[PDB]
Amino acid sequence: MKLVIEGTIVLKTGMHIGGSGAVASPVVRDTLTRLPLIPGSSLKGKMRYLLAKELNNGILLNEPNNDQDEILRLFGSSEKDKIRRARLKFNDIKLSNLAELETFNVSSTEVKFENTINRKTAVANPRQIERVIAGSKFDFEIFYNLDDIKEVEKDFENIKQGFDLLEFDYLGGHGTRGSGRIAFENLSVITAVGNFEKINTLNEILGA
Amino acid sequence: MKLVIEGTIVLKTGMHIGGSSDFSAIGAVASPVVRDTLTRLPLIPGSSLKGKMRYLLAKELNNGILLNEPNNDQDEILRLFGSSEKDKIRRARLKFNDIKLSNLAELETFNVSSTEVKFENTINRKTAVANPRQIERVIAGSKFDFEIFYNLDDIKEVEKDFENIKQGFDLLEFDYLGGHGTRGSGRIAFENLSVITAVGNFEKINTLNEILGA
Amino acid sequence: ETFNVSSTEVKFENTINRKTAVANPRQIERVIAGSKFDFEIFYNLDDIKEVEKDFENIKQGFDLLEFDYLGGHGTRGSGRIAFENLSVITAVGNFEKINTLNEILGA
Amino acid sequence: MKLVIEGTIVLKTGMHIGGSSDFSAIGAVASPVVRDTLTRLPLIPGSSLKGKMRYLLAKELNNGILLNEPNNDQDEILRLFGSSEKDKIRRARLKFNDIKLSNLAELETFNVSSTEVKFENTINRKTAVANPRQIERVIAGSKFDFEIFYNLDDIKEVEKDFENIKQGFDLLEFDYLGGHGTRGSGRIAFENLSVITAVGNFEKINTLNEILGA
RNA sequence: ACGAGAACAUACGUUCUUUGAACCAAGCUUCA
Repeated sequence: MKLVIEGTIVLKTGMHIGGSGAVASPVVRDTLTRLPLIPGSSLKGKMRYLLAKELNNGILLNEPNNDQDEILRLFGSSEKDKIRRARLKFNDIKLSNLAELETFNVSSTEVKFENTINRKTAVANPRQIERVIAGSKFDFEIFYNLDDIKEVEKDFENIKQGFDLLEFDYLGGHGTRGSGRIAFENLSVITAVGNFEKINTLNEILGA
Repeated sequence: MKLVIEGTIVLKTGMHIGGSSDFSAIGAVASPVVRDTLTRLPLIPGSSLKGKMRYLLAKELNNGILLNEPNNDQDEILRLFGSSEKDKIRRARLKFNDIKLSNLAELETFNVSSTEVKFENTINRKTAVANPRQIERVIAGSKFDFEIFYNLDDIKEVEKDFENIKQGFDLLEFDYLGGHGTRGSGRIAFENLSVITAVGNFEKINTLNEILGA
Repeated sequence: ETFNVSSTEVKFENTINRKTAVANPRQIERVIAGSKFDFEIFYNLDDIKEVEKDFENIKQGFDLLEFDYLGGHGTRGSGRIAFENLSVITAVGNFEKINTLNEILGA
Repeated sequence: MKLVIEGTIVLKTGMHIGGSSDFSAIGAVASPVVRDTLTRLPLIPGSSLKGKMRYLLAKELNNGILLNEPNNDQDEILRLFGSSEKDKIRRARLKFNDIKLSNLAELETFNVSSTEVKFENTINRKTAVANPRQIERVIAGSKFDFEIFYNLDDIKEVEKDFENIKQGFDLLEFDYLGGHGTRGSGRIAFENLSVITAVGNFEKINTLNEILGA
């Protein structure tokens, strides 16, 4: 049995994922439709970092293969014997609200100008940062496959923990300097094929 | 008498199947996708699609787990994908073909290449430095027109076999096809799923084409 | 050789164990797609009352093979062929109805 | 878990910050203020607040002048605002956010525009002809809420960390925040410096709320 | 009236499992 967890990532401040024309530091985008994109690798990595740091005694210093059983069963592993298949399955997230952004007569991304005033020179050496704008939304869905009936409650508690841990941190790029602040909303879980018995408890421990 | 199931595998996110470290001096890009050797198109092998469908179907007929050898699968899985035992050896009713990229003209219409490169980190929690890694992927929205040959040898099993085939396609709808799929890539979807007959019309083809096109 | 490509390739396949989630690769030489093989098959005509049914069976074998593979790991991708330019010419002995075989095989 | 620093920065002098020379329409405004792009209202960047904040702490700890790059500042600043060494990178703990305007309605009650333009004349050499020019500031008295996030990674350092955050804010009321501030712009003042946490009430909130309420 | 007739080197097998493009950086300097 498999479950799908669907929500929205709304950008409270600007965001800037990725890099590598005649301009400095572009964002990583969709390659066909040129939409700004959250890579699912970046969302999975930041969620894994925050959830592994909170599901621990404070801080997190070891390799991702050496995490707790909840983290390793939620995000996968690669060992010579203790290899596990991940239960979460993240996806690349394209920009959903181009209609909402295009209503306000603003581009989906914009260029941020900022200096580095050297102290002994007091001269600007300016640089351009492309940022997808604030108020942008990103509809995601993560596929959760159910293997243990007695562990789906703890797995979903950890998933909600990772969500509201990411609500108090940023998502990629120059984050401490203004960028990256996100927030999660419209969080729900649905079943892929054939209804789970305990779906209401998951919608109420994930809808809070 | 033999049936053909034709459809399209559309890439919802990027898809990274395959790779040979090519001898040509390509430069400072690593980890390419498997390509067609003559027409220079990225390719979905039939072996990869067959293996992922077989794993998801053998996993789905479950209650318990899936941990066995492929030859000790469920008998419906052995009659769909074949088995090679010493005595209980069954011919595979399915024949997969290598799928190459179809809508190259439409990717050229939007003036963009057929495969792209995604830059990807791994920050080590000791040192907090990033080591960038180039992973060549196929652009999402690319379409891969496949055809699988179904040879029918028992009328009393074909409806259950196509029920299981549609279930395997549905299990691929909520999983990924090849490569770094847990990190975003690999997500596919099946479109235009239809069945046609090779030669000589099957009489009850409508129930197969309506439980495959559901 | 116009495309600066070899006559043959190599194809990589893994095998994911379901118990232990680990892949062991293997390699297969394949002759690449877009390769063409000009063939000629010789038929000797013992009896004219059976030649049309024989050629009907030969074309049946050819398109039956066109919906199957030709050797090797054909269930897992490879092997798919397509016969083209199928034509019949008589070698020795003038055969009075040769165009009917040329159309039952060339259809 | 984490504890945030809610607050409100207000302007006692018309503040100038940011800039662009756009292709579409310059208009009768030279060097405009940086503004938020969707909500179209002005914005203190978190980058600007971090840069001026760090420059003032650099004026505070090693006093007077420094003539030094900001990757080799004092070690508390390397822990707080972040640093990138050769391979042994010492990470940040202090995350700023793009500060945008909150009190739109109480300026709309008095029919006052959110931003301010002034006609800054310039008298040249003894020929003595005015050289008029227009700069765009934001009106003094406008309020700006901020929510600085603070990861707790040392229990026995958050005392000194919040005391030097208050020392930096205390050094920032006696300074401008960016722009043409040297000739009468940019002067700020802090108010309503309330601290709340994400969950719980651990790593005691009372001492930090008192040392930011001082 | 060919050391020859008959005979698919064929069957089962995911190039797959790990990982944030991060960190360092007042659009500022002289303008009645």
